[PDB]
Amino acid sequence: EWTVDKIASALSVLAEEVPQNHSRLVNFLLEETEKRAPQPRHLSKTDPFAHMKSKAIDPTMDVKFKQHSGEYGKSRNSGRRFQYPVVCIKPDREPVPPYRFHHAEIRKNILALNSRSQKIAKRAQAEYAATLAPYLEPWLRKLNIEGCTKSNLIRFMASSMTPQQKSNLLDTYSDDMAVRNASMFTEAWDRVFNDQSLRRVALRDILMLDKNVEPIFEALMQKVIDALGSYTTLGCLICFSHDCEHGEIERDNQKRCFSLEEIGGLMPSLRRKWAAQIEQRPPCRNECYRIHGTGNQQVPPWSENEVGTLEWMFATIGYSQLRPECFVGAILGRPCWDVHRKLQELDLRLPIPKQKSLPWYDRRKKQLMSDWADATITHEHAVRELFAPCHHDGPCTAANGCPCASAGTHPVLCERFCLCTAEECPLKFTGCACHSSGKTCLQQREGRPCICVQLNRECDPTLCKGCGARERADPENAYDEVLHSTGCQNVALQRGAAKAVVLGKSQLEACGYGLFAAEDIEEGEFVIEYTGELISHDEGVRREHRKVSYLFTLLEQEGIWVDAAIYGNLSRYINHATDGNIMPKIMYVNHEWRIKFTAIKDIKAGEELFFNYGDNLTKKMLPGRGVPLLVPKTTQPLFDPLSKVQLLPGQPLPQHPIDDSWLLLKHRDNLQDFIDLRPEEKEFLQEWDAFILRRHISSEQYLPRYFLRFVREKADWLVSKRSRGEEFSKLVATLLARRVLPERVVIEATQVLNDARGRLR
Amino acid sequence: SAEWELPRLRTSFIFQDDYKLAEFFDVKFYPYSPPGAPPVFAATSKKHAVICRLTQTTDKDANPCEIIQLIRDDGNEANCASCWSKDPITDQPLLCIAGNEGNVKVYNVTEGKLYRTLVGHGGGINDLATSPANPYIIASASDDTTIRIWSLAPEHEKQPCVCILGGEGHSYDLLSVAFHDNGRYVLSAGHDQVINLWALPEFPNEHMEIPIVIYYPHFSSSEIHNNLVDCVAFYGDLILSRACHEDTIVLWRIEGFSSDDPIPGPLDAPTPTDMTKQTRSYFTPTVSPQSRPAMFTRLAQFHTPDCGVQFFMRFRMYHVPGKHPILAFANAKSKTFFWDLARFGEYARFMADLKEAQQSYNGRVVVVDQGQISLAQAQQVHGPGVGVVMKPAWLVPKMVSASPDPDSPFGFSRETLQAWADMYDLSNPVGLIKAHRSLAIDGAFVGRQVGWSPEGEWCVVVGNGNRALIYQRWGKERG
Ligand SMILES: Nc1ncnc2c1ncn2[C@@H]1O[C@H](CSCC[C@H](N)C(=O)O)[C@@H](O)[C@H]1O
Ligand SMILES: [Zn+2]
Ligand SMILES: [Zn+2]
Ligand SMILES: [Zn+2]
Ligand SMILES: [Zn+2]
Ligand SMILES: [Zn+2]
Ligand SMILES: [Zn+2]
Ligand SMILES: [Zn+2]
Ligand SMILES: [Zn+2]
Repeated sequence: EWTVDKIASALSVLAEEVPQNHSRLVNFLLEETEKRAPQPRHLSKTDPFAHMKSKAIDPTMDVKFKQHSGEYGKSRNSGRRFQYPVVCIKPDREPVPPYRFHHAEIRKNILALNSRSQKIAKRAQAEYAATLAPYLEPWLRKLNIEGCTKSNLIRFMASSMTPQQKSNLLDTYSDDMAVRNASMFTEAWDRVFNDQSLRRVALRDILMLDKNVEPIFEALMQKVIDALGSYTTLGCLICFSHDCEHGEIERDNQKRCFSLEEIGGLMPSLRRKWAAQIEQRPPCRNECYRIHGTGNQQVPPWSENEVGTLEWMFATIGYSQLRPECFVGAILGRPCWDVHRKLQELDLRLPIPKQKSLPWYDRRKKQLMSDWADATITHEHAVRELFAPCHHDGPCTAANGCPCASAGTHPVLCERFCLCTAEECPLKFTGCACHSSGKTCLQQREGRPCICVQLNRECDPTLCKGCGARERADPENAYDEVLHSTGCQNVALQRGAAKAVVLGKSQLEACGYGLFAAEDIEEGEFVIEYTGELISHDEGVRREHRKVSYLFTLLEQEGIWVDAAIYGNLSRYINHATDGNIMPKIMYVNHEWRIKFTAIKDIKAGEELFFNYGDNLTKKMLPGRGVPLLVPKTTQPLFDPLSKVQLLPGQPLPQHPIDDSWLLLKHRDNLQDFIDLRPEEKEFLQEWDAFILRRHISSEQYLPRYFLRFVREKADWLVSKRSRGEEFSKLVATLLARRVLPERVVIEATQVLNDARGRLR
Repeated sequence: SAEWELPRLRTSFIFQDDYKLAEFFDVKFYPYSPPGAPPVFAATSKKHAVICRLTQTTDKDANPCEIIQLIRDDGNEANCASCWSKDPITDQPLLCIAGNEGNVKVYNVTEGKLYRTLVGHGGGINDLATSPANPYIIASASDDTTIRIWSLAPEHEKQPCVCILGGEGHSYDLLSVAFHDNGRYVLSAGHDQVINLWALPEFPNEHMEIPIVIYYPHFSSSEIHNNLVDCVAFYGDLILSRACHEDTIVLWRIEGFSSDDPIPGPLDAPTPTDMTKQTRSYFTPTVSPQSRPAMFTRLAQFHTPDCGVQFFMRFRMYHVPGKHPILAFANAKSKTFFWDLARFGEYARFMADLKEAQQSYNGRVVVVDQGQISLAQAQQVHGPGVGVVMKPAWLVPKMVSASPDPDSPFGFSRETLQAWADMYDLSNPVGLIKAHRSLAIDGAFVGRQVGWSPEGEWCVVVGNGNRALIYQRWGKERG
């Protein structure tokens, strides 16, 4: 009945629709625009220029006029020259110092990704594929050729893309094509639409962009591992967010997150909690199993996801002293005895080598000794390469291939995310011995030194007890002057809490901007942090090509840099001097490397801030730096960072809180662009991250408080949908496996969702 | 009756050389005069602002142009940008002027004094535009990469910067800023080859300590053109944009964009999450066969031949109620082009009627001009066998069939039809619309800007050598 010639003949007749429709569309869009022309507004009552007569004369300037007439051209006379008085107006203001881009403030360093004849052809072809794509199905119905359906044409195409991708397509599509007229149609489509000379398309190019093609490119524990997969893969060990500023960006913009899958996934961490629980040797208000046993009535039939919830909660709560019955109950909305019976039916079942102490470090007395600075690189950040923390069964030795011990020229102390414990491992960091009725962790008066100060690290809110870092590294106590008068003193970055500073024109000849003190700063006080985009050496090179540079070397050997070109803080304006009044230092801050500025002299309000940029500037191979408030009185003009309004002394100092929603949104969209995640997954991950990124968590010490704020705030939202509570329990399981969530917090989360559901009922 | 009348060269003037390369970079007519008031315009050279008034005359030998003011920027900068504003107290005309040192000088043109200076930009300003919704709102596009929204209202006197369109919108110098008639949407473009659509928030009637910072455009693309974009404008909700080395003004549209829909918030904007993608949009429609729907559509291409490698060359549409839409543009080889957009649809209705009559009457079609006699009268002359189609009088001769031979009584030649399709056919998005009127100039002239009088009877083109060409339609000259 059909042949290539006849389909090709038919397609040429149908293709005439395309220029017909385009003309109807364009004309329609133009007619609509004319009819909808704007009516002129804000017209004056009187002609404002009415009294102004010609300024001509037979400080002045000349104008020669010519008059024309006719179809072609045409000068009438030769022209007529005239003199006109000139009104000289001089501007009453100097422009502000120059810059490029809008300089936006960031609370902490953010992660940046890496940044012609073919371009034109591809674009011409893409635009053409876009216009023809909506005509394929209408044309296929009009033609009504047996077996010529879009699905069969895609089927034909997959029966030349990568071998794997052809199989993924064939998987969901099958080989049910016969009568494979899909051949004769393809041949005819390419003769008509793929003529070489532009704009052109092969049927495959249209098919490849189709919504159903383009995206298609022991036992209990295996279930639980797969179930918690997204949380272990993306959930951050530092800040607890699923799209954050932690992790590595590969040469292609693929990201290796700093997650549980960095620390060998779920199981090593889980096994260790179970072991810890064994060594360790209030009923719910939803028909508790502790009072109602197992029931005797009949329940609705449980779903796969419902048994899954009971499975991952059972596993992650482990050998506890907190029971899954209550929590799962409050998650699903089924009574407590109901899940206790399901658990009885399912019959679910759960699955120190003496090391020689180091002569350079004592973790018991919490101190360094006998030429420790030649035995380690823990404090030497500039020479430190970043590797994943410990995740091995044996001791932390070179012989056992421990990265902490063997990866560097010298060993490094085992940090909090290393799976080894303080008892089994001599390399483990344990914290501060430091305790005083006054100031400690300096910078130290009373007793032995501060091991943290020594190791170029800020104190750990969890490890540094009687410091009291716990309450001083809490951002909620940032402005508690009374609290900070007492011990530690080594939590500046965690506080932040920067000294009042003001932007202005630098005193340095033709330098542009400078940063000025807006408060008296004493010697050794924390001034400000250097924030920016975290970029690689290579990415930095690309930015240096396409006079003024904002790069700062963070981890030299590792090849990490901080670029404050667009994103950073006022510290980007601090100019160079061989002998400045401040100094940068690279600090280890809860598995983050951050730059802090410390005053090395007493600085007075109005005095400009200066520092030494280092090796890589004569105004007294990547080029970059390295190691009741009022507006002050100054010889230099000062400005608001955002508005650039010139400031005047004595005025209340501009102090604008950072709005990071623009940044929160980019993390929302980054998860929205993941194919590997289900929409039910993205709905929750985005909800949790939007919340947890706002709290800028660096230590697990504050997570239980924010977790509880999240339950209390989102309780109605969580109980209003089956997938939301399901996802939340996945998170809670992952966090319990890590030992990040105290039992009591989960017990309290049970009661929050239980009264939520009760109220909504 | 002469709604189809297109402009003709009436006057031309060379202003004294004031930069020693002297050129008029801008021309803008004052838009707040009462209806009937003589039009007043301002031509901005590198150092001066030449305020003219145009008066219709009966004498072909009389001069319609009178320079009612000539201001000189006595700063150390060179200017290229202008827009008109109003004093929010006295309703007196203000002329904003911007240049290479990054400031906006607002002049009290009637009193010959400086109103104020707007400081804040960190580079030279290439373009200025006033909000059609608020005469006190001004947008400035700069080398610093940002757009600054300023308010001349008394409320904002202390801090005039109401908004900064910054963040991740642009990476190089901006050459164009354009406002939507609703005053809520802004188009920006430049050297980075990106056209961005930004949605402005509502500005409080009170003091703003800091501007509202916008970080992401609601639509962003580098795919409409293949070079630096130096002119961008809205035509309703449609976009008109021009790029260097293309010899065209592209008419195109953002899929899913409508100003009838509620304005989206800042957090509704797409963010660059995938570095590969060169087009991103909040407006993108749900229904399409594509997994990644076409986010824009190329509609037509106005052919502006011989522009060369020149940039900072801008067009202008005359878009007013009860008058035809006229697009005017001047190239780099002494030529001024005009398109009467109202011709497209008339030609379109004509061609459809002609194809229909050709099919229904087996080619027996007689065409009669709309300038007498009547459709019913013509049918009465040729009888039932022949079909009659009415032609617009301006459509002069030389899947629609041409006459079999020259002496055939039905249809037109291929030459006639190809001439009409060159100028009026809109069926090909990558076609080339031939100007409806091309007026030559003497001798060498590169056009920088085009401006239309409120009543559309005057069209002023300004450019190199400090030259101004004045074109007029609906003249009163008694020859
Ligand atoms: N001691 C010095 N000598 C010369 N230039 C200096 C300097 N200290 C800082 N700079 C200038 O400041 C740049 C670093 S960025 C510092 C902020 C800058 N003044 C601004 O206006 O944005 C350098 O690339 C250089 O141009
Ligand atoms: Zn993180
Ligand atoms: Zn219970
Ligand atoms: Zn180890
Ligand atoms: Zn370790
Ligand atoms: Zn260890
Ligand atoms: Zn200490
Ligand atoms: Zn400590
Ligand atoms: Zn401490």
